[PDB]
This record gives sequence, structure tokens and C-alpha cells, in this order.
Amino acid sequence: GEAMIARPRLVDLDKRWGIMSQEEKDGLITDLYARQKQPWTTLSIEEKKAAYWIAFGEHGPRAFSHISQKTVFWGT
Amino acid sequence: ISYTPKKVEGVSFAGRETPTATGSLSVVINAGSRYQPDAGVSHLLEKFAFKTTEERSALRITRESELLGGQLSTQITREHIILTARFLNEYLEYYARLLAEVVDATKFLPFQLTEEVLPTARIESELFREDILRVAMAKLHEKAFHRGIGNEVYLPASASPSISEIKDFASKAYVKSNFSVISSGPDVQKASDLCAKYFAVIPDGSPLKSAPTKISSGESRVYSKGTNYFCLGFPAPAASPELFVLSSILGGDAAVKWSHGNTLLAKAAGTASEYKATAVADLTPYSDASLLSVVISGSCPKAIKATASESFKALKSLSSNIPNDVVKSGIAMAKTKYLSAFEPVTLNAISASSLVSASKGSDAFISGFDKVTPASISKVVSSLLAKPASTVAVGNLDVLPYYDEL
Amino acid sequence: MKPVSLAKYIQKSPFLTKLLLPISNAYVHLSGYRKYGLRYDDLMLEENDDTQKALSRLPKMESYDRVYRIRRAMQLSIENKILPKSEWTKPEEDYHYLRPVLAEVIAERKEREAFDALIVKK
Amino acid sequence: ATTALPKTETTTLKNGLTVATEHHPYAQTATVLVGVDAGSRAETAKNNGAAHFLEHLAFKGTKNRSQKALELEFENTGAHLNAYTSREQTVYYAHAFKNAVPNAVAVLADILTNSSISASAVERERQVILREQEEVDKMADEVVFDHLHATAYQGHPLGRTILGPKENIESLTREDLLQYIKDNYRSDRMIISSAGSISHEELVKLAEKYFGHLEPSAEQLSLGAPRGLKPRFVGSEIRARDDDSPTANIAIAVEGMSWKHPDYFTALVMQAIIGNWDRAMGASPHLSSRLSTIVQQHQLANSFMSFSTSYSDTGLWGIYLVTENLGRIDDLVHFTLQNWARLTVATRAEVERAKAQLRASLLLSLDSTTAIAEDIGRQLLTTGRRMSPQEVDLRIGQITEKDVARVASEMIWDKDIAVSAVGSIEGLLDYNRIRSSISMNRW
Ligand SMILES: [Zn+2]
Repeated sequence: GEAMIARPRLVDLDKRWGIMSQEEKDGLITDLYARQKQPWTTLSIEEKKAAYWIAFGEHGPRAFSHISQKTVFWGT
Repeated sequence: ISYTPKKVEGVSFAGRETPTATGSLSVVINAGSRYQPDAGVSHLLEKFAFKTTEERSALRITRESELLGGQLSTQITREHIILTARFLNEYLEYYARLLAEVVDATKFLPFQLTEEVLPTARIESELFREDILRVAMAKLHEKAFHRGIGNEVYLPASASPSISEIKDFASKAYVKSNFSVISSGPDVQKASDLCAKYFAVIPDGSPLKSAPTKISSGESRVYSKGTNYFCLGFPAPAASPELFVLSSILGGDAAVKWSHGNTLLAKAAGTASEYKATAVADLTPYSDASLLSVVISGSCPKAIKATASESFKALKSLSSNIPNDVVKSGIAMAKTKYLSAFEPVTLNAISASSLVSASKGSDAFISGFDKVTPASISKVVSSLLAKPASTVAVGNLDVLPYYDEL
Repeated sequence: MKPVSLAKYIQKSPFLTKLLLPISNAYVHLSGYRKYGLRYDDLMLEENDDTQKALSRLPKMESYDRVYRIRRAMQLSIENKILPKSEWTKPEEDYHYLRPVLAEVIAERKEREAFDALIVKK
Repeated sequence: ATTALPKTETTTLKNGLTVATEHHPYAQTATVLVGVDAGSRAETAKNNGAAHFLEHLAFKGTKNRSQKALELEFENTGAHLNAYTSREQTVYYAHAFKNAVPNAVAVLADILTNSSISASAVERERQVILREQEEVDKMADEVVFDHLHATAYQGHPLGRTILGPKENIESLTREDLLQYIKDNYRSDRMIISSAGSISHEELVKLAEKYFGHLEPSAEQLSLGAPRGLKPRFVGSEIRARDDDSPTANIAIAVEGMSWKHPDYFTALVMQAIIGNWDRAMGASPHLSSRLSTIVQQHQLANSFMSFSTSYSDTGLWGIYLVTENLGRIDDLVHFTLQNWARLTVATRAEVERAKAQLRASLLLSLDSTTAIAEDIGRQLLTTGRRMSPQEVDLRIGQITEKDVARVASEMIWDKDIAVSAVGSIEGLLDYNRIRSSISMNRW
């Protein structure tokens, strides 16, 4: 992983992530894993955003359900 | 990029492979205005396409096509009748079946003719008649070629063929030996198999017979108050690369968006009328004829006359000694202009004309561009200016010139 | 809504038709629309869209003949009299000439109505 | 063989330029596009209309090559050049024979990197700009849509014409154009795409050879991000009455949706539901849209089309009617708005038909190298990426009738509308009577 990853590949990740198939997910994870080897100064802001969203994001395990409290109040 | 003809089960085929998700299927039929028995028969016969067949009504056809997500389009030209169908690649079998059913069995109900077919043809005829340039080019064709391709295409305002004439013309025109099937989807073998399977029960008739084209000349004058027009027409035999290179040499438009150009016609207009009358040249190749036309358009009649005179002088001087660089640039432009007409899926004059004649087609026709010499172009030009040309004038007739005063 | 008739279920069984032929003969004689020189299909109501469209798809000869027959019948009805027994509508000429066109129009309308209401049952 | 569907490669350079090429193996023509994310919206009230002036310019020779030498470069090699300016982006493209692409790319890079904007050129082009502005006015559709834009987003820079006022055109100077070029032509907001014979590696090499000097912008913003404040929809009407015209062009629109809005394809599906019509259509009677049925049955109008023009943070969603049956315009408008409002109880079959039609139409349009290049450029300039057909199919398929009903009740139900009329529009009623048809009282 030496060449910079194209911006149109790491833009609006949250909307696309659910629809995006498994193979693209593994490819992106592997590419970012190979990328983070270099010193982080040379990296762009969007790469950092994508990396953080991949690691400490909302998808995957920590995707909890949200309950509308107003609905509970009105039902009561 | 090139159609490779075959013949399966006695059916003409022309396949093409492209990396796209959408295919097509067109049936080019030799039933144009050249072969019509009376005025307006071909147009009405074309309009009857995709009407009530022997298996499904027109409403069912339209609703099924709408549900499947496809576009059904027809096209009438001076020497063909074309029925197309663009679709996603899933419904290729269904669309082939529909086209085969439409061509083979299509009952002609007189009330359908009196209800839907006739008003649509009349509306199209009025829409064509409203335009001025198309009428001028049609009159140029009428004056150039006496009959055959010199016949009017669209329905005249004072004609109304009976249903029996259309029915018998369709009976003696829709036969296996008088059309071809053209497909340009992402697969050719499957399309060929389906076309051979479904376009197989149509009877083995006989090809329609027409006389060789007869070439003459004449001038027509009409009056108008708006933009003035003046057209020159040089009839010629079947198209050759020399004619294409000559047409690209004449040019007329601009290579870049906002400029005047540097071809012969642009220089003539600039030197004559200070770019107050645009001159444009074009070529229309037919099966056994071609028409190289020059169109001079503008608002000032005097500028039109001066531009016409200067353009004719330049065309006459083009036969003396053509510099090599001019021929090189003309060939370079003509290659691109000819090749660009094959990308669109819908057929035009160039692609249909190439596909009709299997002797050359497009495989060797393009290869012959790079073997054109200034002597060949000079010979072609000198042969064109032997017989008199033909003119059509629209606008104030007191200033627009006749052919004897160019 | 529309005229109704059990004119096919009886045709299914030949015995019923053979039994009911004389009664139908007597009834048609008693109706007396043939005494005015008319045909049965002339009397059918024409005020909806279907029959109005159908009447515009007849051959011109049929329309002209129907117009003349109706006008002559009304002229006779003016003076309360009938034609002599020679100029009565013979059975051979009293055929159904409007029903097929109306059937075609109704079939077209029913096909459009069917397409109108659809559903997706996965 | 079955072949395949080529994929759109994407590569970026050090500066930030993005390259996206679709390569056809067997082809003889190629198209190259270079787009800039700066339309006429970035112009202020003083220097309005500079983008169109730049578009007309920048073809008059750079410092290295003068005019009448650039054209000879684009004629003796068999090429074409073109450019058009929208309200948010500018596009330059040039397609030629497969063996004359690198020279055209080099010429385009020379044109965009530096130009010799001279006072004499501006003085010469002033008159041609004035003539273009005068000649554009004749067309009815352009005037109707310009008036609709002006009356919808009034006050905002998005509500001005692209060409600009006459005073703006005549008073423009060299410094304004130079400043616009300096502060809006940055490598972060540029793009270069292709579709045809050329390959990805060749175009990347060409871009590195030539487009390697464009300095990035001061702020590191994204592509297609909103700039300025969100415009406010202001429902109003404009009546440019003229009794000489034998027709009556009318356009009605409501608040639209942006590129990134999470219901975009639902709005597209609704537009497909409404559909288009024309009296010259071969199968006009048999179309399966109720509005077409009524209009054709009663001969109410000549034709009508539906549009869903969208922008960075707003958009429009309406219809465009042309008619000559004067005196029955009110019935046409009433039935159009009734069919609009009915969409809150839409049935499954209509939604399925609209989905199929939209899926077919989104792919049947691309049939040439120029069209594919334009589509790729626009998708990259407005969104940031080009959606593969799999993603588009998945997004469209998820849409159901309940989503359509929700969106219609949210935006199509009783709400402010924007009207624009040109011609013999006397038969058109007031604003309140027009608006009253947007909601049905029998529910
Ligand atoms: Zn302009």
C-alpha cells in the first residue's frame, strides 16, 4: 500500500456501507490496513475520517436500536 | 463496431458485440418511398406498425412494453422502413418474438386506419411541412432524381389510400427475401439463434424490383418572407471515399465551438459577406446514388448571392491543383466524421447504406480513406461539374441568383 | 345496467332449442317490429359511449340503409298505419349486424378495465 | 462470448485531481472531459455573468499558441471542441479519432492552465455575447424556465440567469475574469474523465505530464459540498402576457430535493409515475397514465413533460405544459394538480411500472462516448462518486408504495407552489384558484 487511495472510493461511506457488498468491504479494509503502515503525516483528512469511521463507528457490533420516548409517553 | 453479416435459415442477419447492459433489434425492410405503388402508401404502412396483430391488441402491446421497460420506435426514410426495439438484455427473446409477430401477422382493421393511423400521419405531415429546410432538401431531391428516390416520402395533404392497397403492399413486401435483422447487444450467438428461430415462418417471397436511378437537373423557386435559403445539388454515382474526403474538404462548420473555421466554404463566406451567410456542405449516400449538397443560409439576400458566387468559384478552382496539406486535413477530418456515425445504436443513412451493400460495407471502406491522392479528388470534382447542377431558392426571388448567373 | 339473456345455455342443449323453437316463432311474430319494415338491431338503445362509437364503425351502406329504414318507420308511425303484407321484413334479411361491433368495443373496454386493476402477489 | 460490463477506474494525483476512465477495448473514438466545480452561483451581484464570458473566451489562444494556430491544431488532426456552462459546473470536452487523443489532451491542458485574456478580445466578444442574449430570448422554454428560477429562489444567487444582465455584460473588465480564474480554478475542484479508446494508464500519464501544476485551494473542502446559505423557496407567480403567440407555455413546480437527499429515487419514481405525453406519439391513446388519458380524450393540451431538476441543497419538481386549446387551461391545471395530489394513495402496480420504466430509462440514455463522458463528469462533480449499476438497482428496488405515499404527503400535499406563464395566458385563473387544486377535499 503505497499509492494514495482515490477520493471517490472513501466519500459518503456511511450511506454506502450498508448496500455495499462484502467483497468491496474486505478490499477497503485490506487497503486501509496496508496504508496505515506509512507515517500518518502523509495521509489526507478523508483517509483519517474513513479509518476512524471503520474502527470506532456506528456500524457492525455497536449498532443499537433507538426507541422513541415520545411514542411511549403518548401510548401511556 | 462493425456488423458481420450471416444467413441463418434463409434470413439475413447482422450481428455486433458491445460491452453494454442494453441491446437492440431493428428490422430494415426494403419498402421505402422508392418502391411505393401510389403516393403515401409507404408512410401509412409504416404507421401501421405495432398495431393490432393476430395474437394481441395494440393496447396489450403498449401495456406489456410499458411494464417490461422498453422503448418501441419506428423510422421511415427514403429507401427503407425500420422498426426498432431497445430493451434490457433480459427481454431479448420476448422482443424478438414481438417483432417477428408484428412483421409476420398484423391484421389491418379499417376503423383503426380511420381512427388512429390517419390522424397521426397527417399531424406528422403538417409538422414536416412547417419546417422550411427539410422542404428545400426534399425539393432538391425531387429536382435531382426524376423517380425512385425522387418521390415524396411523407403523405401528401390531398391523398388517402384505401386499406386494400396497404394490405396488398404489406403482403407483397414483408417477405424473408426483402429485409434483414440487426442486433447490437452484448451477445451475438444467442440473438442469432433466437432470430433464426422466430423469423423463420415468414414466407419466402421475392425481392422488390425497381429501375436504376435516372439523374437529371432542374431549378425551382418558392417565396418566403423569413430567413432566405439557397441550395446547390450535385448528383453522383454510388459513394466512394473520394466523395467523403471532398465533402470534409468543403466543410462549412467550425471544429471548435466559437470560431469561424478555416475550410474552403468558411473562408469563402468570410471573404465575401464578412460571415453574414453560413455555408455548409454535406453528403447523403444512397444504395446506387449520392447527393453532394451545399446549403447557403442567411438573412441578407445580397450576402447570400455574393457567398454563392464566391463558393462556386472556389469549387471550380478546387480542380486545378490541390495542395497536399489540404488533402491530409480533409482525410483526417473525414475519418472521424464517418466513424462517429456508427456509435449510436439507431441507424442513419451512412450505417444503413453501408449495411445494405455487402461488397464493401465498413471493413474495407474505412481502409480506403488513406489511399486518396489530390489527382483523384481533382478528377472527381471535374467529373461532377460536367453536367449542370440544380438549385432551390427560398425567400426574396428578385436577388437570389439562377444557375446561369453564379 | 346491460341487457341480459339466457340465449346460450338453452343453445347448449339441443332438446330445449327444439322444444322452444315454435314459442320463439310465435313471440317474434307477436312483437310486430317486422310490420314496420324494421330490423331488430335498429331498436337497440344508442345513448352510451359504446354504442355511439360502434355506430361510427359500420359500413356506409349499412348506415344509409338504417337511416332510410328508421325514417320510413317514423313516417308510417306518424299516420298510424303499416306496410302491406308484401313489404314486410323477411326473416332472411333480419340478421344481427350491430352485435359483433358492440362486442368488439365491449371487449376493448373490458381489456382496458382489466389492465387498470392489478396487484403484485409475490 | 457474453463479454462483461467495464468498470470505472478511479485514481487521484498528489494535488487532488481525480481521474475516472471507462475503457472500451474495441473502439475507434475517444472523448476526454475536464470539469470545474464553479458555475454562475459563485458570482456576486457586481461581477455577474463572468462564467459565460469565460466560456466564450479561453478559446482565443493561450500564451504559447495564438488564435488561428489552436484551430489549425484541432482541424489538421480531426478533432472537435465544445463547452457549456450550467448554474453550478463548467465542462470542457473534446472527442477525436483514437490516434489523435494525446494532442487534444495537451491542447486542453494548455487552454485551461493559462490563457491570454486581452482587452481587445473582451471588446470583440461583448457584441457576440449581446447577440447571443438577444437571440436566446426568442425560445419559449428558456424564458419559461429562467422566469421559474427567478421567481422561485428570488434574492438568492441561484435565482439569476446564467448570462447575466446587459449592464453586467458591458461593464465587465479583464481583472474580474482573471480573479475568477485565479480563485475558482483549483485542482481540488477539477475533474478529468474519459470514455472510449484511450486507456486508464495513458490518461493518468497525460494528466501527470500536464495537470501537475494546478495549486490546491486554501481550504480543504470536498467535491459538491454546499456553499453559501441554503436558498429559501418563495412561492409566487410571473405572467409575461402576450396575445400574439398562438400558444400558452406554463410551468408549475414545488420544492425539490438535493443530490444527497435520502429520497432521491423516490422522487424520480414519482416523476416516472406522472410520465410524459405528446399528441404526435404513435401510441398516444393507449398510455397507462390517467393524466394522459384525460388530456388525450378531451384534447386539452398539445404536450407535457415532467422534470426533477436538482441542485446541491435544493431542487424543483413539477411539470411543463404547452397548449393551444385556449379557454380550457383551468381544467388542464386542475386535473394536473389533482393527479399530483392523488399520489398519496398510490397503488402497488403503478409503483412497479414506474420502477421498471425508471430502471430502463436510466440506462437507455447512454449510447455514445460523449454521453458516457458527460454522465461520468456530472456524477463525479455533483456527488463525489459514480454509482455502479448494482448500487442503483439495489437503491431502486427497495422503494415501495408506502415510501411514495409518505413522500407525496410530505411534499406533494397542500404546499406552496411556483408558477410561470408566457403567452396567451388570459384563461389562467388567479393564484388561489390554482393552489386550491393541490389538495382533494373528499378525503
Ligand atoms: Zn454563450
